[PDB]
Amino acid sequence: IESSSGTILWKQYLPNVKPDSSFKLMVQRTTAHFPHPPQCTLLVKDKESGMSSLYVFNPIFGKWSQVAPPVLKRPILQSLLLPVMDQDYAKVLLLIDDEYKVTAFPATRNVLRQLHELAPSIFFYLVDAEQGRLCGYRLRKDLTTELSWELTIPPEVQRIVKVKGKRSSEHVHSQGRVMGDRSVLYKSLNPNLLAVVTESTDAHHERTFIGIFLIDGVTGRIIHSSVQKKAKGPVHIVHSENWVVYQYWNTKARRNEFTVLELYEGTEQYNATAFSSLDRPQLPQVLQQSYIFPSSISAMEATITERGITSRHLLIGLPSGAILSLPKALLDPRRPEIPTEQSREENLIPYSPDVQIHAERFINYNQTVSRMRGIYTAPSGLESTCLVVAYGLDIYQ
Amino acid sequence: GSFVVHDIPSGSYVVEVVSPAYRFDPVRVDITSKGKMRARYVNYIKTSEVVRLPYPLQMKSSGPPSYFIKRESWGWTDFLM
Amino acid sequence: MLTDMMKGNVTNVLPMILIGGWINMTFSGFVTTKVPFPLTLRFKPMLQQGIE
Amino acid sequence: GTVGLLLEHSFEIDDSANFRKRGSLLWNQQDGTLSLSQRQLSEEERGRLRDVAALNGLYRVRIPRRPAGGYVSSFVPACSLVESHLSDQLTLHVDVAGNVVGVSVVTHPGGCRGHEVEDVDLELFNTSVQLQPPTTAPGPETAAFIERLEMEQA
Amino acid sequence: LESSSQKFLQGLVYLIGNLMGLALAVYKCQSMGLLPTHASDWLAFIEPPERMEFSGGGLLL
Ligand SMILES: *[C@@H]1O[C@H](CO)[C@@H](O[C@@H]2O[C@H](CO)[C@@H](O)[C@H](O)[C@H]2NC(C)=O)[C@H](O)[C@H]1NC(C)=O
Ligand SMILES: *[C@@H]1O[C@H](CO)[C@@H](O[C@@H]2O[C@H](CO)[C@@H](O)[C@H](O)[C@H]2NC(C)=O)[C@H](O)[C@H]1NC(C)=O
Repeated sequence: IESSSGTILWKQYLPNVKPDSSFKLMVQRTTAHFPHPPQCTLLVKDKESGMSSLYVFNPIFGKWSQVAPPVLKRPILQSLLLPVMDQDYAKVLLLIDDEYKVTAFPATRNVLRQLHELAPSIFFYLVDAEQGRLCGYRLRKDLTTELSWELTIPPEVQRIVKVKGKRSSEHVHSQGRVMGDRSVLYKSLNPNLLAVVTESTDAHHERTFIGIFLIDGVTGRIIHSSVQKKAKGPVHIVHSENWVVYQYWNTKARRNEFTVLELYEGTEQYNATAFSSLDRPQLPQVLQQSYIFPSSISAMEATITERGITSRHLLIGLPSGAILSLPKALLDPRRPEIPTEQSREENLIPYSPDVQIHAERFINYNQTVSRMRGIYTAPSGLESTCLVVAYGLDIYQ
Repeated sequence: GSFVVHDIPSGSYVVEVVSPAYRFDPVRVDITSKGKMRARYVNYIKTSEVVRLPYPLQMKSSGPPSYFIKRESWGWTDFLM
Repeated sequence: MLTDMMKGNVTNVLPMILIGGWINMTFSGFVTTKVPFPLTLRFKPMLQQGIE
Repeated sequence: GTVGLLLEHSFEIDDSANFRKRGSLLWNQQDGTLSLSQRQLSEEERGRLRDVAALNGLYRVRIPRRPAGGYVSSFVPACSLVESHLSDQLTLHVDVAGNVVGVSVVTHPGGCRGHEVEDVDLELFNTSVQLQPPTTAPGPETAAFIERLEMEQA
Repeated sequence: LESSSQKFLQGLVYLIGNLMGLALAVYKCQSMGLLPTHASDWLAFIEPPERMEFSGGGLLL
């Protein structure tokens, strides 16, 4: 679908796809390589059988590319889009099968050599929600995985419901933030930080709880292990450069609540040349604050710009169909409960537990998107415009 | 113009008439297990308060909403100071 | 004579500042050019008027 | 009262899994304190850790899920373990229901700077063991807001 | 003011006077902060650190 006029340019059909199959779309090669065609890969997996297949197509013309995808004999579990590229500027894609072997694509000689030289720096994490298990596997030289780390959230009291990790295609402009005082506070930009959110299997209105763990993706260290009491799902979490924001229901007072977790390091950065998840002995400090949202929610996703210069906004998807553009600066956890000279220097609004849903903030005016399912945000060009596609029953751009 | 919602268990629920043409103020409704049930104005802060509103909800609209924001269009008198 | 000389002395700078104010209103909200040297952050409130 | 949890370590040239018993953790649920009682390294273990450090291998820790129903494990750069004079901290994270969730091991200081280390250094285990229960997140603050707005109105 | 050789010394005194003004300028900086001496003014100069360990995946497909 052309993003400007909304017309349809090409349609294709995948024969024999079950309704409950799980998909995963990856842009393997963009259009900045004119001598080579753009190429995308779609990964389907029938739930009943378990067999998964890969369909590779040109995303511009819609015809299947002549590059034959490999026949995935074993059922697969997870996929990775490594930033390393082949000679034809195709991003390497990795699949982990059921026998925990690794299949590459395009898996040419150059790709195999490149990822064999870079093997020990590639980690998979598989979150088995049925058993409440999390595993993290290395990548050996000969394309095999070993049990690097393993955690178990007991399913008898907690089931994993969301594993939202930070988007790979984003950049952070300001590593730190000005605190006033002529000093700087450094954000804890960890690129391998999961945000696994679990619900309490106890459905009683008074004993239910919702846990959020900021599990690292490489070393398995639990950065944060928050557990909110007297709360019930569904929970909608967005994970961004530094912060995480997860909306939930509060059973005790019957009101939807936000809870912003901001990760901050010390006044001086531990290391600036490079970041390694194996070399972070200082647990980042966590700043939390809970706000009241006066309505329900259906989908969230932060607005993303190419260089991250533009401020961040959350696209709250209300049941009414509107798309509220809540400024992230409002959800700062450092907003003091009593204003001080430091806050005035930093221009921090005093803490207000109520978040307004003023109708002038909606990014759509009356094109309500009934039964909203998700919000996709694309960086686009420029620096102030982020493309928004709210998909559900209706589809709006 | 009236409305009826069925299959409601006992508790507290915020009722809102969503309509893109004209907004409607939400109203909280507390229904008990015995059967008596009441309406009031929602207040997510200090929820213990009670501001009774008649049960046959007369949720009169407040005109069309204000999704749009008018252009600035500053004048020379604005440039003066 | 005092009023005339004061007005003449005033008209050497004040028109420039009034033109600057008119330009600031008329062309508010843009990013026009990049100054090729790294100015200090404390100079932000006056270089970037009209930008959030 | 007190429950004992096994704790194994592993480090090899091929970076495979050869977990061997290292220490017992006495987690007393009443007062919420955890103490470890490990045996010091031997000559062959010290040598093996030396080659693992040379090849930039990994030092993996693993504990049983229950006091053989499963295991929870993690790893740390073993060369960073030897370049920190065997000074490390393992934190045991559990959940609200008092079930073992995970073990996280990290050295002090982290990373590596090419510091050559003599054998005599590796005869002590400077391990700081902590237990981290889930920290309750704060709810929204309403009393302060209502009192402040009442003062504003008056 | 070159009536004699003392002009040279007078010049130094003049420089001293200028130095006095320069000293006041420093005070003005202390009264305004318009000088790139703190680390905060260096914030825009910090390039983002490169990622060393790559980790992807998520819920079971
Ligand atoms: C920051 O982390 C890196 C990675 O652990 C440390 O190691 C440096 O890594 C770079 C990139 O490969 C090399 O060029 C350097 O030679 C490495 N340094 C050493 C001493 O081996 C790096 O030292 C860390 N920075 C600081 C200041 O500790
Ligand atoms: C044993 O490990 C502890 C860490 O648990 C070390 O304590 C640290 O010591 C350094 C300086 O020696 C301080 O900068 C850190 O703040 C300390 N950490 C904590 C948590 O207090 C201790 O030094 C180690 N002992 C030896 C002999 O190496």
